Amino acid sequence: LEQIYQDVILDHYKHPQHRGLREPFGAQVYHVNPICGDEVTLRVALSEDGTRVTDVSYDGQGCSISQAATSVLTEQVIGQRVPRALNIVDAFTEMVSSRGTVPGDEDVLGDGVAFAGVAKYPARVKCALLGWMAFKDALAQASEAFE
Amino acid sequence: LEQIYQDVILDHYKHPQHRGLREPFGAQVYHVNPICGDEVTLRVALSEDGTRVTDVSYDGQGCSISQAATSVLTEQVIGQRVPRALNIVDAFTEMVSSRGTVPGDEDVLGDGVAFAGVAKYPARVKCALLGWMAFKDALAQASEAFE
Amino acid sequence: LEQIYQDVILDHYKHPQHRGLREPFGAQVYHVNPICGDEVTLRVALSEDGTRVTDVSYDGQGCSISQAATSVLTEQVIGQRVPRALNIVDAFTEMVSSRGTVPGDEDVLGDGVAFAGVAKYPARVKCALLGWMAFKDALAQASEAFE
Amino acid sequence: LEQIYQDVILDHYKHPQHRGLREPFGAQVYHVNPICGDEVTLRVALSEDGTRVTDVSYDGQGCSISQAATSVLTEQVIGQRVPRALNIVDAFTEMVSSRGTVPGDEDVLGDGVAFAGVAKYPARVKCALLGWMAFKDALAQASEAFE
Ligand code: FES
Ligand code: FES
Ligand code: FES
Ligand code: FES
Repeated sequence: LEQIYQDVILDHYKHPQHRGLREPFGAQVYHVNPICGDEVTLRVALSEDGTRVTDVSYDGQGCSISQAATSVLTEQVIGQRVPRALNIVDAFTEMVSSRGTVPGDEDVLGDGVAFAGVAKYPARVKCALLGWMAFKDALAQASEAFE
Repeated sequence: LEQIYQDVILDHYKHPQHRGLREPFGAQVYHVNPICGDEVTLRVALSEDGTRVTDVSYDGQGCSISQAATSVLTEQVIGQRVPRALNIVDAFTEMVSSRGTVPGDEDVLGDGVAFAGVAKYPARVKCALLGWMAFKDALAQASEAFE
Repeated sequence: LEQIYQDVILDHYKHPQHRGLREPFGAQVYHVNPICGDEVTLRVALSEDGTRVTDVSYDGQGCSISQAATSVLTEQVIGQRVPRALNIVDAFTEMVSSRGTVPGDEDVLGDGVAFAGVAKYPARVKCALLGWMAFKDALAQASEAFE
Repeated sequence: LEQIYQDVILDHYKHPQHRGLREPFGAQVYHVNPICGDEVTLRVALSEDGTRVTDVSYDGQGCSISQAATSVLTEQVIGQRVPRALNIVDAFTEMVSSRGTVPGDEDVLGDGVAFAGVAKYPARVKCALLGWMAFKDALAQASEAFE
C-alpha cells in the first residue's frame, strides 16, 4: 500500500495532468508558501452558467509531492459541479491535516488517497495543500461572477 | 458585439502597441497585483512644458486581457494633453468597475469599450485595471516636475 | 593559519559537498537575508526512526563564504544523530557570533573552525549563519514528525 | 551644458566603471526601490586598517540614470579615505535632492555634477540615489569591523 501510493505520486509527478496556464479563465491566484518558498499560479474556468468547473490550469515550482497533488486535484475536479468540487477539496484537506486519523475515501478522492501518509509528516502537509488551497481560493473568486 | 470585442482584445494582445521600456521618461512605477501575482513596469514621458503625454512604455507579465488593456491604454493616451488622458482613464475605470451598469463611450475610450464585458467578471476586473492604474500613478509622479 | 583557513573556504566553495536539492526529505525551508538579499533553500531528511540526519540538500545564491559554510555544514551533520547535529550547530553559531572571543574546537566543528575569523567582521557573520540557521529551522520542522 | 551632462551620463551608462560583484568585501547590501521596482546589490571593501575604500562592486537592474550614477559613485569613492567618501556622498545627495537650488561642485563630485538636472525631476531623484544610498549603507556596515 505504501509502495502503491508511491507509484501514484510518481505517476502524477512524471505525467502531470492539465499543467501549464490556459485561457479562458474566471480567476487566477498566486500562492507562495512562506516557509518553503514554493509557489503555484492557478486558474479556474467555470461553465457559462457557472455550475461546473470546465478548466483548472496551473504553473509553478514545488517538490514532487506538491506537483503530484496539483495534478491529482485537476483530474478530480475538472468537469465537476462546483458543490462537488468543494466537497472533494474539503475531503482532501480533512484527510491530509488529520495527522493520520482520517484515511480518506477513494470513491471521493480517487488518487488523492495516495496522500494519506503525508498527514503523518507535519512539515510536508503544506506540500499536499499548496495546489488544493489555491484551487479553493480561485474557485471562490471565479464564482463571484455568478452570485 | 461579444465576438467583435474578442477580436479587439486579440488584436491588441497579438499586436501590442508601444510595448517595451524606453527612454526618456519622467516616472517609472512597478505594480504587482497581490492576488494573481501579475506585474507591470510602466513609464510616462511628458512634453517639455509638461502638458502632453509624449510616451508610455511598459513591460511585465500578465494574462491576455491585461496585456491587451495596456496596449489600448497607450494608443488612447499618447499624444494627449494630461487632463484629457486623466479623463480617459477615469472613464475606463468607471466602466470596468461598474459591474456592467456603465457601457462606456467609444468616442472617449475607442477600443477601450471592448473591456465592458470584463465588468461582469469581478475577478477579471483587476486585469483591465493593472496597466491603467499603473499609468495613473506614473502620470501623477511625472507631473510633480511641473507643479 | 589565516592562509590555511582561506584554503578550507576555497576548497568548499569550489568543491561543494551535497549541493543541489534532493528527495526524499522531511522539511524544506527558504531563508532570505533581509540585508544582503542572498538566499538558501535547504532540505533535511531523517532516518525512519527520526534519530539521524540522513540527508541535507540545498540550493541558492550567496557569496563564497556562505556557500562554503553550507558545504561544511552538510559534511559535519550528515549521518549524525539529531542531538549531535544540534550541538555542532550551537558550537558553530557560538563561534561566529562571539566577536572573536570563542575560537571554536576542530574536534566538534572540523573545517567549521575555518570561519572563526568571520566573527571579527560583523557584516559577514550573516554569511556564515545563512545555511546553518536554515538547517536548524529545517531540522526542527522535520523532527515534528517524531515528537 | 545640458548637452555635456547628457554625454557624461551616456559615457558612464555605456562604459560602466567597476560593474560586477567581486571579492573580497566587508559588507553587501541589496536595495530595492519600492516605487519603480529597480534594485542594486552593492559591496564595499575597506583596507586592512579600515581607513580607505579599496573596492566598490555592484550589480542590478535600473534605468540609464541609476546605472550611470552608480558608475560615477565608484570612480569618486574608490581609493578614498572613508571620511572623504562620506563627504562626497553627502555632497551628491544634497545636490540631487535640493530641487535645483544646490548646483554641486565638480572639484568634490567630478562627473557627479552631471546629475544636477535630475534634482528638478522629483520622480527621477530616486534613480540618482539608488546606488549612492546603497553605498552609504554598505560603507557603514563594513566600518563596524573597525569601531
Ligand atoms: S517543500 Fe515546498 S511545496 Fe513541498
Ligand atoms: S490574471 Fe493577473 S492580470 Fe489578469
Ligand atoms: S553577502 Fe549575502 S550571504 Fe554573504
Ligand atoms: S526608474 Fe528605477 S532606478 Fe530609475
